Amino acid sequence: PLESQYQVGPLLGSGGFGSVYSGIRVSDNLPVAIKHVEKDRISDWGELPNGTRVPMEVVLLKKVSSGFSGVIRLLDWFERPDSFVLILERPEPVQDLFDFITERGALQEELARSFFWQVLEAVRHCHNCGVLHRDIKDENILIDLNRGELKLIDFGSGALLKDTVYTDFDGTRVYSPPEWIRYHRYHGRSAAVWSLGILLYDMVCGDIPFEHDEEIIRGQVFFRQRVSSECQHLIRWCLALRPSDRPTFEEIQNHPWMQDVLLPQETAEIHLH
Ligand SMILES: Cc1n[nH]c2ccc(-c3cncc(OC[C@@H](N)Cc4c[nH]c5ccccc45)c3)cc12
Repeated sequence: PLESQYQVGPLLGSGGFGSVYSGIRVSDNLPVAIKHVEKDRISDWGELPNGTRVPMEVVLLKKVSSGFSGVIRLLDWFERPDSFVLILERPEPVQDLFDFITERGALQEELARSFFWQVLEAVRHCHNCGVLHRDIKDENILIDLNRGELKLIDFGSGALLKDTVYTDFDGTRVYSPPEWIRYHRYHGRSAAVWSLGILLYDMVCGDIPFEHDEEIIRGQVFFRQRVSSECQHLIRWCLALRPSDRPTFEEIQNHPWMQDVLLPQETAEIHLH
């Protein structure tokens, strides 16, 4: 009985991911998000440890959902005749990174450093749990405005982490690496790093660097806003045309621009409150 266990609120959004409603856990008034996904619209199917056919996101969220708060938590899930229903964490107040950047324009590098660091930690946590997100972008990052903490959402395009090639991609085109565009194949970590490069650019420039496939393939980064030489270098490094020329997570976090990051709470008090 999910209809009586959660008090359904307003529809927050809908699209290829399905339909996401605002919710309240009747048990303790905990703010939740209720996600509906039709079985026909499900591309990747997964298997629970107890052996049960289920949406891949459920499998992935289970592997990542622990104490760490850089990833959104799967609280529960139900199966309906023609759909699955996911119950998720909901911060409040909240705003995603896309709306935040849209509203504020390009971010100050101190703020972008904090946000980007937190994303890196979240992505690093996912890969540790054997999970690849495959659609890292502002729109899939929630900001806990009160705590200054960022959270990864939407693992519906994700996959089990592996060391061999991926030949399928269902993330956003303009966030996809040139090797996907050219060869329809990529590797997990190097492709994630590319999208992280796209993400960082968007934070400090207020917009995406590449619009068309030809721009992605060319890999020429033009900066439309004032950005420090350190940050430009890190961005151009993440956006190296050859995957093996891109930095590891460790190299990104050891980068000179990545130093002296603010704490999430400091971030909130300075940039959010
Ligand atoms: C608002 C919220 N709180 N917790 C969660 C968890 C998961 C989602 C979520 C799940 N699946 C897909 C999602 O899509 C995010 C974007 N790709 C699309 C989007 C843009 N604006 C909204 C508003 C509400 C839902 C989705 C989107 C998010 C949202 C929330």
